[PDB]
Amino acid sequence: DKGALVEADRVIQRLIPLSSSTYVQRLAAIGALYPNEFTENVLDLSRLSTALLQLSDTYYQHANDQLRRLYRRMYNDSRTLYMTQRHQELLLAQITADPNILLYPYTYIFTTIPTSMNYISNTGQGRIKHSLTVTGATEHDTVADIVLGQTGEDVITISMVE
Amino acid sequence: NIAVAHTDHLSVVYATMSNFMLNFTNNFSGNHATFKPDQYVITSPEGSYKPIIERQGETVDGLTIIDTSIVWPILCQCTYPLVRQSIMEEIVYPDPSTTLSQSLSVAQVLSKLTLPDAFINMILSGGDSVVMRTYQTEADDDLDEGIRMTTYDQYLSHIRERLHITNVPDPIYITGASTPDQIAASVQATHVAVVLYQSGVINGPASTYLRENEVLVVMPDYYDVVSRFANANLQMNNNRYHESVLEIADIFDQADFIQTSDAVRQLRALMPTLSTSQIRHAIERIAQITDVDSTDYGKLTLRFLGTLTRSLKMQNAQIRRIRPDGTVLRYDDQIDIEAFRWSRYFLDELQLRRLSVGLRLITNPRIARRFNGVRIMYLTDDDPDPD
Amino acid sequence: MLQQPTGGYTTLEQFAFTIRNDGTNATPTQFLQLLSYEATENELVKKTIPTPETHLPSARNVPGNVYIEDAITQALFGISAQNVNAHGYFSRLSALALPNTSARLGLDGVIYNSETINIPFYDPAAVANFAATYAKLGNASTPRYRADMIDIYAHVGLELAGTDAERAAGVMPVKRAKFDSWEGSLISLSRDVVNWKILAFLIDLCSLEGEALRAFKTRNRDVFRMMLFIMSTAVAANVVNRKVTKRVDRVLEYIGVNSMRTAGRTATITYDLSRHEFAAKFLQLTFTRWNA
Amino acid sequence: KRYFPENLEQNQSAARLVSAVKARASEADISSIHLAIAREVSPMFNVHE
Amino acid sequence: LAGANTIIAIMRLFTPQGFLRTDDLAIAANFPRASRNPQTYIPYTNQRGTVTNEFASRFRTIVATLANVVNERAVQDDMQKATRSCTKQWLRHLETQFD
Repeated sequence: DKGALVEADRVIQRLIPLSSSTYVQRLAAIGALYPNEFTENVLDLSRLSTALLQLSDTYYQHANDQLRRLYRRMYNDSRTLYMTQRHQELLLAQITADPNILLYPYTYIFTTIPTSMNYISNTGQGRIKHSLTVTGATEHDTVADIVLGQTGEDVITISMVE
Repeated sequence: NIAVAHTDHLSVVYATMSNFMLNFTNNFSGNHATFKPDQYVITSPEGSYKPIIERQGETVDGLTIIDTSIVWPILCQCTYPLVRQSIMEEIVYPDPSTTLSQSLSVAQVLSKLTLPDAFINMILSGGDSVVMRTYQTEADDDLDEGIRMTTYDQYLSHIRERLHITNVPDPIYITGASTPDQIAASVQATHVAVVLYQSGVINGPASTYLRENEVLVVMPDYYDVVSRFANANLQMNNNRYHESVLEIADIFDQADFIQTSDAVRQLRALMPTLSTSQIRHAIERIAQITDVDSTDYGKLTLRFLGTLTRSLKMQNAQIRRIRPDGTVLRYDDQIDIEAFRWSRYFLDELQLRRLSVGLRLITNPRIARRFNGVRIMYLTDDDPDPD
Repeated sequence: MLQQPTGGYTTLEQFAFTIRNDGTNATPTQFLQLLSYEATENELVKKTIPTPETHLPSARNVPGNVYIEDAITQALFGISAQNVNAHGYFSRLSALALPNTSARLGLDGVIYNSETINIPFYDPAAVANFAATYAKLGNASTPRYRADMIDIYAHVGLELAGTDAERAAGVMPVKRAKFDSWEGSLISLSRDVVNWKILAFLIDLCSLEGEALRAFKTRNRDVFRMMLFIMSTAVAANVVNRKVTKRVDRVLEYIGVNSMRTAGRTATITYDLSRHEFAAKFLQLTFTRWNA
Repeated sequence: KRYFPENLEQNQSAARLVSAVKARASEADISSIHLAIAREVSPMFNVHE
Repeated sequence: LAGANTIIAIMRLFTPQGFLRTDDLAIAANFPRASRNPQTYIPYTNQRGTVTNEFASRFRTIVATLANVVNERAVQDDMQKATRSCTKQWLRHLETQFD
């Protein structure tokens, strides 16, 4: 998408669940939506699945109803390979170059890319120091009090004086 | 010494036996750390599921107790034909016909064995029923007319497990904000005119929908039913309803799940009220009528299988995996085999095909020579006619 | 020889296609009016159907008169057909493919190796145009020539369920068919269709051209759609009934989606894998001819 | 008696269960049973324990 | 109760499956009767359906609940693990005997 030349073996590096559990289907669904914002940070691969599962659980949890239905469509047609138009233009290119080539046949081109918010996803170490802005686009009206649970001294100690 | 006999000869014996007809399960993946057997069960919505594999205490004449010590003779005191030192004994390749024919004999003994029970269950497959109040919401409603409803406990006892068998999304809770259109989408998703009540109060159009479309509301209780509806007519009343039975056949209508032929319907309508002992007596009678002496191998197998107690409740039974956690999983394409999705009453395909013709015979008017009712009247019988 | 009319052979009353319905011989079109649809969130997008292979499988040296119509209809519609590619007699259509062959395709649906007395048959030219495509049923199972059995069903749905707008778009929601039904409806529909003299339909589909072919394609669209309906019920993932106030609505979900099921069921006919390969090939050829 | 499913009584790992049930399951007597049924309807004057 | 739902749920297994009959025939006969509105709880009504017996179905749900209660029961000794598995079978037997 950044326009760089890429030497990768195949235009899409995602797997297609030919036969899978429900969780694999939801993973494959959220993998074609490309929710993540670009990041240069190191990630912990060991828990990657969990992250991608949690991301999925949130993505569907607060997407607009049409995006929700789109996610559901992908989730049900897990055998189909969803992809952006430009991906398919790349496949057409490589087919016209080498007609004998075998590509996964069951594909669906997105006529329009989803407009979902990009998700920050730095799963590496370090706390975030948010600078809360005074105002934003969202308007609130009688929001319920958000109780904060007690935390252990193991997580955070509170000395009197820096 | 024995290694060549194992790796090079016995291995092929294993590879053949794995292909024998009745060796039907997957036994071991070769990885001890992770392997567990898939655990199917036969599962009645009525009775308890019966796992195919369990510690049921049947030693099978001591076969289930494993002596490991057997390895000692296999190593230190057994001969093998591959281990010659060299006589060169010729390898034996056993006739397929023997194991094949005994496998077939077993299979045919089994189908013939289950047949009468499968038949009676196919007939009574629609016969389970929930209690159903029908509140009247109009000035001139007949007792059958109104808003059908049932207790949630009935829904658990009968409707829910069958919905799990039919593999459809659970029926929507209705909150009184619900449109008749939402209700319609639910019913058309579950193929069953059922919705669960949640919070008051159901609105006018939704109630007219439930009435006109005979949707069955599932109330948690009947504590104050009329409070739950916004009855503009005020024709509804807590004391005005008709309690009545609702057959499952009158809810569900799946072709290989719940027999709902009007033939079978009227045939059941002819039946006297039935206990489980009555049904069992029927199966035993049919079996007594249609028992035929088996090939001698089959008699040996039935003798080996022990008494045919058949405690399992086979009504509407399906084959489903359970979680090791104990919950019964819905049938899943991409894991369970297609044969398992519907038991088809545990009848053969041809038997169903014939069964349809038979139903055409059984409801033929010419056969229907059992007559109901007589008119006592004192009259001269000049020129008699039977008719 | 029965000469083909200026219209198709289907214009002749001898080849009326009708399904029994409400105690009458209903035309298929007036059955399809009973059909109704419930869109799901899911979508069918029709892809281009790959061009059928040029290769006509060689007719084997077969002494006998093959009953081709029976084989084809039973493969597409038969309640009990199985292993339809093992016997391999569809290749026989290729015998009719030759110019000036001694073979005749009888109205019986049999493939006589020689013209024989008191057996009426289709005009050999039209049959040649027909066989030149449909002999390729004879390689429905050979691996190099197997049709896609997944994507093609989209077209089925489009030609069946599709509204004129959805058909122009080339995409439609995956729908779920439904109609008020008598007991054993789909089985009876399938048997009423297996009795059809569909060779008339295919012969006219392959032989006609220009205005005649177009008029054929409109006059016979509902016939084709009935065949598509039987076929789709054979591949529908499930087929439920619904109570609807002392009426029963048969419902097959879903149109245009081959579930690849091979387990039998009482409700409808079932495709074994071979029947799937055959139906896939048939739909490839027939949809190819249907668009031109 | 029909207290146990087939095989379970002779089962060695069932032994604690079988002992528990047998500890609960009193022998049938017409008198105690008829009494149990009858006292459902009979008036109570001394409170039962 | 907010945190003891399993206790309340198990307790609901004890709710009676009958109905409260009015003693009509006695009132017609002017039989002695200390209550001003004589009544009596019949333990179970006769089966109104042709196959389902509501009593037996209720016992099915009870035994199912008790079985999942036993299944969820943590046990220390191996022998307890065994009795835990056997108790479920015995429960299944009770269910058929009741039916």
